[PDB]
Amino acid sequence: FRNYTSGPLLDRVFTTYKLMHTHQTVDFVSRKRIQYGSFSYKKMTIMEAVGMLDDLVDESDPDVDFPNSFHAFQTAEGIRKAHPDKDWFHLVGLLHDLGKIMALWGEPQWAVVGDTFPVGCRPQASVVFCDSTFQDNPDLQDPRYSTELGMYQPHCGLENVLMSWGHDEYLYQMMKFNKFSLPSEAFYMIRFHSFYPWHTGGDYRQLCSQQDLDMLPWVQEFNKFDLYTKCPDLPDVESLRPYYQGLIDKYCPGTLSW
Ligand SMILES: O[C@H]1[C@H](O)[C@@H](O)[C@H](O)[C@@H](O)[C@H]1O
Ligand SMILES: [Fe+3]
Ligand SMILES: [Fe+3]
Ligand SMILES: [O-]
Repeated sequence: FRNYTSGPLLDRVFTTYKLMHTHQTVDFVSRKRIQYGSFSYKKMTIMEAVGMLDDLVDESDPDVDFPNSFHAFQTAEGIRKAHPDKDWFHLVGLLHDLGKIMALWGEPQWAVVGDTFPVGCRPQASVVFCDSTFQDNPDLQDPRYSTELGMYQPHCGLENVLMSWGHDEYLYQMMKFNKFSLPSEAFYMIRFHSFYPWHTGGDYRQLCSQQDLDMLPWVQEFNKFDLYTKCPDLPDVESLRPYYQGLIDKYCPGTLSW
């Protein structure tokens, strides 16, 4: 499945989980939201950004030791074959992990990729490596953040929660700034696709609004393709490019701000 008890990749993902749960604090996320929130680093098309990820392997992913750009196409393809009628959703597959361009810009990987969690409240039991990787996090020594709800009001809504910083929130905010013309569902899925304690573990319902609950099956449906299309046998990217460019032209055309 996705194996955190066995695997030939488990040490590197154990390091990045340990480093991520150590340094992802309320302060850190507040800093990074500003650092990236103006989308002033680069100008690029989707396929340019996709190609940039020809240069990136994920250290938090125990299912995968090849360029992450191949996984973009694999996820897109899996979705396209299961949901022929929803082209916007094919594209969400191609797009979802494009926020990882941040690791090519010198961000450490624990600050880019990986299962997300809410920062500013106590980590819940389904956070990977929760029992063993949070003891050097300064926020857990802070009474403002060490309780179940921490800085949050019950059922505030995930859109009102400060998530540990990485690819999902970067891309969510990117797509708003660039005004992608995808459905609300698309933005939501990308923004919370890493939030495994929530969509897979049964955790963080204290923070959920009814709207979040309603979105859960969409993110669970996205997640099964994100996860299970991961395979060493790679797509014919050159073959597929025209199809995806056609969707890019419809939903998020031209040079974009990153
Ligand atoms: O190792 C994976 C990879 O980093 C994904 O892009 C991320 O969304 C997943 O949550 C993580 O588990
Ligand atoms: Fe991801
Ligand atoms: Fe992914
Ligand atoms: O992902």
